[PDB]
Amino acid sequence: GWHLRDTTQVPSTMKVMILDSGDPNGPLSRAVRNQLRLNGVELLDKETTRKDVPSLRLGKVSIAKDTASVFRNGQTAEYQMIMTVNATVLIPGRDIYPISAKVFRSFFDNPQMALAKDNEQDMIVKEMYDRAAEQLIRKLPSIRAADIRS
Amino acid sequence: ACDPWWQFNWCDQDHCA
Amino acid sequence: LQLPVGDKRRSGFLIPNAKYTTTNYFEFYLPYYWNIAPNMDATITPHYMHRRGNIMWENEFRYLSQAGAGLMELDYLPSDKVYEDEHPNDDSSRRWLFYWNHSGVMDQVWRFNVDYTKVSDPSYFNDFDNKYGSSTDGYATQKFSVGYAVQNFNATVSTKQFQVFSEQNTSSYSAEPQLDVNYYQNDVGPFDTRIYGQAVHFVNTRDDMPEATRVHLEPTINLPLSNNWGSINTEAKFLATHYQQTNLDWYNSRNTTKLDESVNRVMPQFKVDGKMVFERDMEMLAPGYTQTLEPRAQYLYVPYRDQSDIYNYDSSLLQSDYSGLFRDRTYGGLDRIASANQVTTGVTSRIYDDAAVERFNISVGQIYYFTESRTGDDNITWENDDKTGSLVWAGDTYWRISERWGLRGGIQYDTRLDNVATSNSSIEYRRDEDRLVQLNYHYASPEYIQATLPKYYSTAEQYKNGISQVGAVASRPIADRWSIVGAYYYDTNANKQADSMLGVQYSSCCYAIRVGYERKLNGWDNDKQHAVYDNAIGFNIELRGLSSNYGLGTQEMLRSNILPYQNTL
Ligand SMILES: CCCCCCCCCCCCO[C@@H]1O[C@H](CO)[C@@H](O[C@H]2O[C@H](CO)[C@@H](O)[C@H](O)[C@H]2O)[C@H](O)[C@H]1O
Ligand SMILES: CCCCCCCCCCCCO[C@@H]1O[C@H](CO)[C@@H](O[C@H]2O[C@H](CO)[C@@H](O)[C@H](O)[C@H]2O)[C@H](O)[C@H]1O
Repeated sequence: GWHLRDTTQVPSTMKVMILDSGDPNGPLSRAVRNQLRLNGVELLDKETTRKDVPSLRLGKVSIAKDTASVFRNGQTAEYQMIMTVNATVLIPGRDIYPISAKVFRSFFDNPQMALAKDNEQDMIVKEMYDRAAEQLIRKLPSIRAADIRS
Repeated sequence: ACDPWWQFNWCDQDHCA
Repeated sequence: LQLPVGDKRRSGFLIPNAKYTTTNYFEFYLPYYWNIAPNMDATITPHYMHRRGNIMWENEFRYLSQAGAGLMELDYLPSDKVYEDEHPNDDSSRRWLFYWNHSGVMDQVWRFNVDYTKVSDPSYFNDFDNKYGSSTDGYATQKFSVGYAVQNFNATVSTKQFQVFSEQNTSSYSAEPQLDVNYYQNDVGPFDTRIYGQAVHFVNTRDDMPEATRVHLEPTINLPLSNNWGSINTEAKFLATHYQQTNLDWYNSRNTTKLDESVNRVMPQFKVDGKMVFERDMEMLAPGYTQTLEPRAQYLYVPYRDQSDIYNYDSSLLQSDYSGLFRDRTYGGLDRIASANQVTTGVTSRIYDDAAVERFNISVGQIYYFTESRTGDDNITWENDDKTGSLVWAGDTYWRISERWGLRGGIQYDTRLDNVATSNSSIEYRRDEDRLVQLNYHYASPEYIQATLPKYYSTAEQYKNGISQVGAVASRPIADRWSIVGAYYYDTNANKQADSMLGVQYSSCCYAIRVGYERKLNGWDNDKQHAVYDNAIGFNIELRGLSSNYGLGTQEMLRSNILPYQNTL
């Protein structure tokens, strides 16, 4: 009984939103803004006079690189990168709902090409934010459900 | 005069003909 | 001045802590905390080591300012009997470490980052405690970066250097400096446009290696279209690069292919990405559950440019997971840009419950190559000569079985390796931060190691067998005051232990006592061709009651080994 998705990824109650964060020019904010723009969401400033508009506040972002596996001499073989993003969605008058995103990536280490590896690491981070943003969007409908059963 | 400016084409470096 | 609290209390002597290791015998630390001012504190720790028969002075300095938060570390050991015995021909046996970590965003526009580590000798981290480094590190990183970022523009100037520890090829390239610029514009008719520029100077530690100056420009224009059920994005890009290469005499006298002092490389890129979403109600499993099926396709075309006259400074092969299948680059950096004529096809199935919460997802994808991907300098050692067809396959899965149970898995297969390239799996039960059990497995084939790593990796006994590592982590509290933590990481190829850790903490209202034991891989013996193990048993006491930290210390103990625990839900 498959059928094309007849509903928007972002709930219709969230087609107009306010994007708030302590790092408006950061990479996570840019990724979230791009993801929201791709979904047709209209973004307002924090100082807008319009009420009854839900707000999305981006919290702290944690990026951790650890050793996932080691060689026979104890040197790092694979590096595990974990990105944790916390955010809150304030529905005006109703409540606030916390959401989170966790992204895992792995890459092999090569000291002989350390500089190259560093660039690769940067690329991975640039991708991880994007993934995190997607995850946040995928949690928007659930909040809407939490708004109904309350 | 194609030495630098052929690079903007969509063909491979060992193509043409 | 007698036993203050090390967080923000008045300056004084903290509780001394002791340990016994196989590398230093008996060690004991006598720290003194100094609260210089608000947002400024320091810690001076005499660290007596008996096997080395001396005192290492550790100086920690934490600060917070409008430019951001920073931490400096300076460890100095004036003399070392063990190092002097191992290196009798040197003038001095002093060891030292300098570390600096700064991160800050000032005025929402300026970004300052410093990540600097410098050690006196490459064996520093195999002999001393791993707090800002690790014995598993292969090199020390030295990065500075200052950036200016506004909503539609950013420009970063950074310096990256590396101190390589392995005594096989200490030569490494550094970017002194690197300048990156991005500019965006989103309303050029229906199109979104952007430009990326870079200017880098590559310099090597060795004086006989080529030096380079590279300037790169990248204009990109894309057309996105979206529906309620599908989307398609068409992107057209130019890659322009200019190389000025010097110091080529030594390289050109040793290799049959010649590096050019001036190089121009321009190539177009065309990409088409498409996504569809289908939905169904899966009543057989449970009422109200929704299953989504998302096909994704991507055609990529980049012409071929012969790049054998450009030295490879900062381009490395990238792993191809499911997310990396749709990547438009084969290598990092810009020295090597592979020609592409390919289509990537993948599918993702998700299962959400009645509360619109995602409980399951599985992704599988592949890349089909119409023509061979080549850079003009192709030296990767594959297991066969396959060049076209379905060469790369990837799969991923995540299942939130219940509130406390979670399962994750990933696999990467390459037909050119005639074997699974990489794989990882994890199953975790976690009631809270104290009750948890986790089983994980990591695999990397020897073929993948031979393909993506230097030749002596495929030749050396300690690298060539790949990775087959199974790990078990557990933690349990007792009587609301005791915490027990254990970890065991075991290698199945050699049937030998890799890492092992135990930890017992007793927490009280005003104090906490922690005892930790660890046995870890710590080096390789080139004479007898076997691994070296290091054992460490230490005790520590901290003072409670001045803060709200009533935790049992489980999470802190979980992060005290060379293979630290990560929460996988
Ligand atoms: C698509 C769904 C999402 C991904 C789901 C799968 C994820 C979990 C699978 C990873 C765990 C098992 O990982 C699997 O380990 C086995 C056993 O070591 C490896 O298998 C290996 O066996 C022995 C090891 O000496 C070799 O002789 C053999 O050639 C090699 O294949 C596989 O290459 C790896 O895939
Ligand atoms: C789930 C958490 C589990 C926590 C439990 C792990 C903590 C216990 C650490 C292991 C005990 C210490 O024991 C230490 O390892 C083993 C004994 O097993 C001995 O050494 C052994 O290692 C290898 C592989 O492990 C054995 O195959 C071999 O027979 C022997 O060499 C060491 O000489 C001893 O010092």
